[PDB]
Amino acid sequence: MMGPVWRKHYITYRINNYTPDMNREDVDYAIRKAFQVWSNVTPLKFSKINTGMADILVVFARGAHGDDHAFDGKGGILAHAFGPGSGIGGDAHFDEDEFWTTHSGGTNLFLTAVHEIGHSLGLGHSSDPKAVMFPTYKYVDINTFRLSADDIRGIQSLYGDPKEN
Ligand SMILES: [Ca+2]
Ligand SMILES: [Ca+2]
Ligand SMILES: [Ca+2]
Ligand SMILES: [Zn+2]
Ligand SMILES: [Zn+2]
Repeated sequence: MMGPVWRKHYITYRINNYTPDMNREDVDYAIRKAFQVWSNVTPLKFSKINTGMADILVVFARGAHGDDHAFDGKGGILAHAFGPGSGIGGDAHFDEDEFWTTHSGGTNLFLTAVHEIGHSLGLGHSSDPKAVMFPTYKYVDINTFRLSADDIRGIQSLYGDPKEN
C-alpha cells in the first residue's frame, strides 16, 4: 500500500524563516534548486509564495517546535518533512542545531532539501546508497549531483514523468 500523493501538480511553497548559518539568497537558491530537481523528472510545478499559506512550508527550528517530532540538537536527525496532506502535510523542517552550508563542511542545505522534499512529495527512503532518498547524508557537488534511477523510478511511480510538448 502506498502513502498519500499530491492530487494537483501546481504546488506552492513558502520559506517560514531563514537560518542564520547562510546568506538569505543562498537559502532561497538551495530550496529552489531542490524543487527544481524534482520538477525536472515529473509534471510537477512549484512556486514560491511570500504571503498566504502554501502547500509546503519550509522551516528552520531547533528543539521541540510544535509538532509531533522534536529535534534532537546538533547532529542526530538533521531534518524531517511530512508526506502530502493539508496542514502540516508536505512541510519540511530543518534542524537549526545543524550548521547549514553551501559546501561539504557542516550540512549542505541543498542536498538535504532535495531529500526532505522527496518526503514532501510522498517518497520514503531508498535502500540504494546512490539515491538521494538513502537515509544517510553524504556530500556531493551540486553541479554534479544527479538523482539515481531508483529515485527517478520512485518519484515517477507517483506523478508520472514529463511531458512535452
Ligand atoms: Ca502543508
Ligand atoms: Ca539534530
Ligand atoms: Ca544553525
Ligand atoms: Zn518538525
Ligand atoms: Zn528521510
